[PDB]
This record gives sequence, structure tokens and C-alpha cells, in this order.
Amino acid sequence: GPKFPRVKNWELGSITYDTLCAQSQQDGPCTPRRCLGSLVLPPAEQLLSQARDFINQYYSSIKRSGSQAHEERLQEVEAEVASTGTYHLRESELVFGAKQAWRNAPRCVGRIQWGKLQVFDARDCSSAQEMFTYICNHIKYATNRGNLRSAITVFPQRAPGRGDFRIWNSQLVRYAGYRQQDGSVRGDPANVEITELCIQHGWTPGNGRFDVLPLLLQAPDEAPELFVLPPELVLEVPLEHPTLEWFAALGLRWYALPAVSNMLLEIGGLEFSAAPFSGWYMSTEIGTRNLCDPHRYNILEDVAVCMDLDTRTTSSLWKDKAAVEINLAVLHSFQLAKVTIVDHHAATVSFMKHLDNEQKARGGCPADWAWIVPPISGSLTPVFHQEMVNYILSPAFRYQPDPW
Amino acid sequence: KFPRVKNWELGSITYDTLCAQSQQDGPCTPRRCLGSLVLPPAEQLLSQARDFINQYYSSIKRSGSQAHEERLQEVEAEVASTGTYHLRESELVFGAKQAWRNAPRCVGRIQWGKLQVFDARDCSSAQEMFTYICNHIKYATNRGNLRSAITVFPQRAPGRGDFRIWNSQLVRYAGYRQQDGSVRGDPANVEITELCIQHGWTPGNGRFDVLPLLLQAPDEAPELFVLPPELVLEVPLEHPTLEWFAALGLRWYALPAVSNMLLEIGGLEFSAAPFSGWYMSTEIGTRNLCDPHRYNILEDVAVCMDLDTRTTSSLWKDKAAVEINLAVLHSFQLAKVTIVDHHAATVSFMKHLDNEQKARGGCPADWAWIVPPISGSLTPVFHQEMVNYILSPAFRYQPDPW
Ligand code: HEM
Ligand code: HEM
Ligand SMILES: Cc1cc(N)nc(CCCCCO[C@H]2CNC[C@H]2Cc2cc(C)cc(N)n2)c1
Ligand SMILES: Cc1cc(N)nc(CCCCCO[C@H]2CNC[C@H]2Cc2cc(C)cc(N)n2)c1
Ligand SMILES: C[C@H](O)[C@H](O)[C@H]1CNc2nc(N)[nH]c(=O)c2N1
Ligand SMILES: C[C@H](O)[C@H](O)[C@H]1CNc2nc(N)[nH]c(=O)c2N1
Ligand SMILES: [Zn+2]
Repeated sequence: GPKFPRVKNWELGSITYDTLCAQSQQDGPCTPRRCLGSLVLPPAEQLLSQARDFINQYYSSIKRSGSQAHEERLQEVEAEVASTGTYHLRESELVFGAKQAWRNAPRCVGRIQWGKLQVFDARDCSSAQEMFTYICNHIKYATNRGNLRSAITVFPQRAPGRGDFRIWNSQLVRYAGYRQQDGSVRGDPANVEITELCIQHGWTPGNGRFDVLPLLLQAPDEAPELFVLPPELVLEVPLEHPTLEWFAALGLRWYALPAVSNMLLEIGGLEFSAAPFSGWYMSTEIGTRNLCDPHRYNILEDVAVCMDLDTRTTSSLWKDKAAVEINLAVLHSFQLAKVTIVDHHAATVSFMKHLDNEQKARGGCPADWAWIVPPISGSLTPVFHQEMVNYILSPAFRYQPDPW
Repeated sequence: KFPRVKNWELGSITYDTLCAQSQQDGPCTPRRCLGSLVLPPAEQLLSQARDFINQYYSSIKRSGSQAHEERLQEVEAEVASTGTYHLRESELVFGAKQAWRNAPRCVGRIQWGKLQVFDARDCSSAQEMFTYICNHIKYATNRGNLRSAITVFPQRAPGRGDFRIWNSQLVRYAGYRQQDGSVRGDPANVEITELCIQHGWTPGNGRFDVLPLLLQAPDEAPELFVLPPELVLEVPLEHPTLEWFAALGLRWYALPAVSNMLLEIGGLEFSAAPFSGWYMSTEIGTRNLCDPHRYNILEDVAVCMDLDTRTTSSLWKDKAAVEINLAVLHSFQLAKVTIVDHHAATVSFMKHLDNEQKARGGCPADWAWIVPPISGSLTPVFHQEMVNYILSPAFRYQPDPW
């Protein structure tokens, strides 16, 4: 074959060549000498070239590449950058850019859905209070009484010598994590720092395991302001198991809406520092990671004890048995509650379909194997057996430093 | 810059400095990561040779000695006259252990210093190869108390064909392709099965027929050798509580022994150098029995358990897999054959990472291979960042001989 990465599926014996990776402008963490794939954490004329590239992507997406409108838009952008140092996206350009950022996200297994994204344009927002209103609207629309809908809300872009719009919280919904006197944590240990930041900024803390955090919202060059979500806007699912009656007695729950709020959306050189987006959960994110990680709720031993498993020897597979029942409880409870959720089998089958769609549409799909393969039952899903090429395309969602 | 390597469960950071010692490239470039891929003159030989001799004398703390200097002259003298050289037995022993230590895909490396090395470099015929292989199997098997071992046959030489073992492992079950494309037995072994028959083997018709070995002395047709049934220890599979499981008629062999890899030491290449340890239960329970392109028994077990097969959200697949793994562990424990579960194995690997950090300043590891195929995030290795790179001595893939 050709001189592009050859990609193999070991289950089916089929081969593809990734030619899309040629479009990658930005380097990842690896070199010839060493693979750094498993690592969680990897303008002037510079703006113009990123902007030109994005405008070319837009016009090609609407099959008007080389058109008069295409060439006029290019001239517009360079003139605007020439005089002001920056430029602004048309509305349809933002919608295209946000969908493309999602389509481009190598860590997202949900990308079959990429073309179905509600884009709320909030580039008119001028205060923290209005951010909150926009966010509540997002949450209401996206939650939709359990019939979840993917959405993103985009706040004003970064601007030269003016402060950023930032949502301080890592997600729109987060449970408090309260550091105890003994040094243990009540609630979610992932959220200890954001919890202590909320208190420093005047929040009156609770002391439950599932206290919903307020939002800390920052408008340009202002201290962040604190906003409590009205509890009726935050849909949650109490967890029960279909046959283990005691599981409901554990008082476990999770919220419906996974909504990432700390990522930067980059489109044609422009940087949207506040641009929260939401989808629906894959069940392993809740049942395996959030509930069973040792550094999260860590409930495995408790569930195993209730199941009367032999927790004293690794070889009884007590961890695997408990984890499976916890995942089942998550699925069953969301289903009973009528809240959209997808299991890791159905999600990974749909990601394989996505890989085939993108092979034909673009000649490849950037994908992070370690993130795509679910954290339980890996080789039981078709993605385990699929080789993947990881690279950065733009538009992109990127990590950005915390605002404090 | 040297890689920062973080453990996300403990918050601890190390820096890998061992990777600087890498000379051969992996598949990745700055543009794109290819880490998930399964398949990625005299002065050149001389520099690899010297570097390996330096590794050796350093390992015995005699670096810079008379012995060291003289050995470097011997190697130099032999390469300059003949284009090649030969290893002393003790250097071979050191290189074999180092190749294993360096194997990025191996979760069992806490064991690396405990390897029995059989020198089979005085082998001159397929007949002799078979004798050496039977001794390896008998030693390694040890009536169920498994012992890691490697047997090293003669190195590649410029003027001739290679010594090769055609089979990918020393023990493999036949796969018989049916007229309608389906397979009886192990679908992974269809090609070696046909090669065996074609070289004269009378085939069986079972799901677990142990294959003969095809052994090749240089520039000769391979020869067929049936392993004596008493040499191949096997474990019938049953479940501690599910009575019908035994009725599935399942079984696996005790001894995992890879026989198709090339061992490279100091620039010299050992095209036949089979090595063996003991199994991690997920290799059998998860991959060999449940891969859809392997024995693919998930659905049969699910039905036997009376699971709801009609929907993925019942997690029938996850439930059947767990019980299959449990049966493997139980059965091996019952038969007194060494096995390690994925929790104990990954915990030991974490200890190995820490040992290697102190000893060498790093450890090459291939995350996708180290994390087990079920319950990944339930093991500590899932949460550990890892740097993959090629050090020498090394085990490598090589082309199939046919
Ligand atoms: C439609 C339902 C969706 C499902 C089932 C889904 C599934 C997932 C899963 C399972 C992860 C890994 C999360 C983890 O390990 O914590 C993920 C990560 C990601 N997803 Fe999707 N997703 C969906 C919608 C979306 C939407 C609407 C966007 C953006 C528009 C998106 C962009 C991302 C990004 C950027 C990451 C990486 C997060 C990070 O690095 O912190 N996802 N998603
Ligand atoms: C002591 C018992 C051992 C255990 C439990 C162990 C564990 C493993 C496991 C689980 C794999 C991945 C296998 C797969 O996914 O198919 C592996 C691969 C490997 N192991 Fe170890 N191992 C052990 C001994 C050894 C020994 C003695 C050597 C060499 C002297 C070795 C070298 C390798 C190599 C080269 C691979 C990669 C094989 C390939 O790429 O096909 N292992 N081992
Ligand atoms: C939109 C959406 C859908 C869906 N099903 N799931 C999600 C949740 C993704 C949340 C990912 C959280 O990532 C954190 C916690 N684990 C790894 C770490 C990676 C990371 C680091 C940083 C600095 C930021 C960030 N967003 N993500 C989001
Ligand atoms: C020593 C040892 C211990 C232990 N627990 N397990 C083993 C067996 C390792 C089996 C390796 C099988 O690898 C093949 C089949 N799946 C991935 C593929 C990788 C590969 C490709 C090629 C060309 C050769 C090769 N040896 N391995 C060996
Ligand atoms: C060290 C390792 O990269 C890390 O634990 C990764 C592995 N795979 C993952 N996969 C997903 N989806 N999410 C994660 O947070 C992680 N964590
Ligand atoms: C495509 C992907 O890399 C491939 O399926 C790998 C994943 N991880 C693995 N890990 C181990 N131990 N053995 C394997 O064969 C594989 N296969
Ligand atoms: Zn890489």
C-alpha cells in the first residue's frame, strides 16, 4: 500500500490507510525514540494562517471551495486581522467549527453523534449573571426531562489585553468533596480543590456525599461570582439493582448530564475559553470510574461485602464481580428513570460505525486507543481489536490552565 | 527533554531517563501516535557488540577490568576477520535475561532475573532441535510447578538459511477450516495446521488437537515431530459452582511458550530461541476462549447461565467473561498448575516499575498490552502512565519462514 500509517483490525483482518493525519498542523507528545501515548496531559501571521485554513475547511464543507464567496471571506478575515489584530466568526462558521471540534476529539467514543449538536451562540454575554442564565438554559435544553440532547454554549472569545470568560468548575454538575479531620474525604475526592475554592468565595458547605456544587463564573477582569443551581434543574438518578434488593439501600446516585466546562474551544486561531458542552453518559464512566476508582467514591469493597464475596484473595475475582453489578445498576436505574444512557457495548459498536463513516468521508479518524477502550470488559468490545492513529486536528477542544 | 510519568491514582511523578539509551525507533512521530499498532556492515555490528559487552561487564561490576578490555579485543578481532563473532555462555545468559527485562509488552517482568537458559547453539539438525525442545518442555513444565526458561539455538549466519521453529508457540491447538469457511478448533492456527498436514501430518478432528512441531535446520525443508502426549500438560476446565461448565468440554495447556520471535543480543540474531513462563488467567479466560475470532464461547456460556442474550445492556457478555476467567483460575489451582490472576500480576508489575526506576531510571512498557483485557481500570496499571521504547537486547518479531 501507500506511505501513510497502515491501520489494522485484528478481529476482522481488514486494513485501512489513514491519509487524514496529513492535515494535522500540531505535534503530539511522541517522537521516533519513545511513545508517550498513555500520557493524560501531552499571534500576527500565525493567526492568519490558522484562520485561512479554517475558512478553507468551512467553504469546502459547503462545497463552495474556490467560489467568489470563499475568496471574499478570506479577504474579509485578513483585512479584519490587519486592522484589529483579531477577527470574528459568522454564526454558521461557529456552528461548523464547534461540530468539527467534536468530530476531531480523539478521546470521545460518542462521535457517531457529531453532526447532531445544538450550538448556542452566547458571544453577546457581558456579565457573570448572564453567563449563569445562558448556562441554566443550556442545562434545561440539554436535559430535556431525561431525553438528553447534545449541546454547547459558546461565550465571547479571548481578546488581546482583556480578561477571559472562565467557568471555574470542571463540569456543570459536580459533587462536593469535603476533606475530613482524619484526612479521608466525604463525597467526591476529585472535587476537593473546587469545593475549597467555593467555600473561600463564600459558599456555605453541606456535609453529604452528593452535595451539588455551586458554579464559580468569571467575567473578564472580575473576581468569579458564585451561583447555586436550582435543584429542580439538576436531574439525578438514584441507583438500584434489578435483582439485588439491598443495592438501593446504599443511597448511591449520579446526575444525568455530563457537561464539560473547563476546556478551550479553538476555531481558526480564535480561542473560546468558556464553551461548555454536554452529551449523555456511557455507563462505565459512572459505574466503573466514578464509583469504583480507588481515588474516587471507591465503593468496590462495600459492594463486594454486600454480595458476600471473598475480598481476601485477588483470585476470587471479587473486584470484577462487584464492578459488573455496579455497572448493571447504573444501566437499570437510568433506564427505569428514562434518562438517556448508553452501555459500553452499544457505544463501541457505534464508534466502529463512526470509524467506517470517517474512513470514507475524510480518510481516517484521530483516536486515542487508551481512552476509547472502556475500563471494564475491554477485549469484549470491538474497539479493543482496532488499531488507532492519534493526532491533533483543528478545530479542537484543548485543556487550558486553571484560572487561579 | 525527558518524559514526566504520572500515576493518576497516587499523584506521584517519575522521570524516565532510561529512554535516552534507545537506539532503534518505534512507529510514532511528532505528527501522529502509532502506539496501538500490533506490528510496528561491520562497524554497525561492532558498536552493538561493544555496547553489549559494556552492558555485561557493568552487570558483574567488573567494568574497565583486564577481563573487560581483553573481551573487547576478542570481539573486535573476530568481527574484523570474519564479519561476525560469538557469545560466551555467561554473556548469552545475561543477554537473554536482559531481553526479557526489556520486553515492553510483558506484565510478568518482576520475574526477569529468574530464567533458566539452555544453550542449544551446538545444534546441527531438526532432530537435535526436537530433543532440546522436549527437554525445555519437561524442565519448564515440572509437573505443574512451572519454571521460566529459554532455549537458544544457533545464531543467524550470513552464508545460510535460519534455524526456525515454524509454530508460533510450542503448544498450539489445530484449527480445521470447514468447506463453509468456519473453523473447528483454534481459528488462530488454521495456517500452521494446513502447513502441518501438507508436510505429512495425519490430522485429527477435535477442538483441542495438539499440533506437531515443524522444525527447520538451515536451507532444509522443515521436519514434522509429534510431541509425546505426556510432555504436554493440560488442564480440563470446570467452574467452582456451575456444574454444567465442565460439560462444555473445555481445556487449555499449562505451558505458554513463544517460539516465533527473534532474540537479538549484541547485534547477533537468534532466529530460534523459544521462551516460556506461566499464564496470566486472562490470556486463556478472556482472549483465547472469548475473542470472537478465537474459540468465541461467550454466547454458549451466557445461554448456559440463562442470561438475557437479546440486549447488550444486560451485560451478559461481561457476566459470562467473569465466570470463564473464574473457571480458568479454579481449574489451574485444582490441578496444581502455576497461574497468576490479572490483579496479582498487575500489582507485581507496579512493584517492578518501582524496582526499575531505582535500578535503571525507567522501564519500557506498552500500556495497551500491560492493561488486562477485562477489568482494566480495576487494576493499578490502568492509572499508570508508561513510556514505550526499544532497548537491546530485545525480543522482536520476524517474517514467517514460508
Ligand atoms: C452524545 C453522547 C456522548 C457520549 C456517550 C460521549 C462519550 C464520551 C466518553 C465515554 C468520554 C471519555 C470520558 C472519560 O473517560 O472521563 C468522552 C470524552 C470526550 N468527549 Fe464525548 N461523548 C458524548 C458527547 C460529547 C459531546 C456533545 C462533545 C463535545 C461537543 C464531546 C467531546 C468529548 C471531549 C472533548 C472528550 C475528552 C474529555 C477530556 O479530555 O477531558 N462528547 N466522551
Ligand atoms: C513468568 C511468567 C510470565 C507471565 C505471567 C508473563 C505475562 C505475559 C502476558 C500477559 C503477555 C501478553 C500476552 C498476550 O497478550 O498474548 C506477555 C507477553 C510477552 N512476554 Fe511475558 N510473561 C511471563 C514470562 C515471560 C518470559 C520468561 C519471557 C521471555 C524470556 C517473556 C517475554 C514476553 C514477550 C517477548 C512478550 C510479547 C509477546 C508478543 O509480542 O507476541 N514473558 N507476557
Ligand atoms: C460531553 C461528555 C459526554 C460524556 N459521556 N462524558 C463526558 C465526561 C468527560 C470528563 C473527563 C474528565 O477528565 C479528567 C478526569 N479524568 C481524566 C481527566 C482529563 C482532563 C484533564 C484536564 C486538565 C481537563 C479535562 N477536561 N480533562 C463529557
Ligand atoms: C512467556 C509467555 C508468558 C505468557 N503468560 N504468555 C505468553 C504468550 C504470548 C502470546 C503472544 C501472541 O501474540 C500474537 C497473537 N496476538 C497478538 C500477536 C502479536 C505477535 C505477532 C507476531 C508476528 C509474532 C508474535 N510472537 N506475536 C508467553
Ligand atoms: C494513565 C492512563 O493514560 C489514564 O489512566 C487513562 C487511561 N484511559 C482512560 N480512558 C478514559 N476514557 N478516561 C480516562 O480518564 C482514562 N485514563
Ligand atoms: C489493536 C490493539 O493494539 C490490539 O488489539 C492489542 C491491544 N492490547 C493487547 N494486549 C495484550 N496483552 N495482548 C494483545 O494481543 C493485545 N492486543
Ligand atoms: Zn505514540
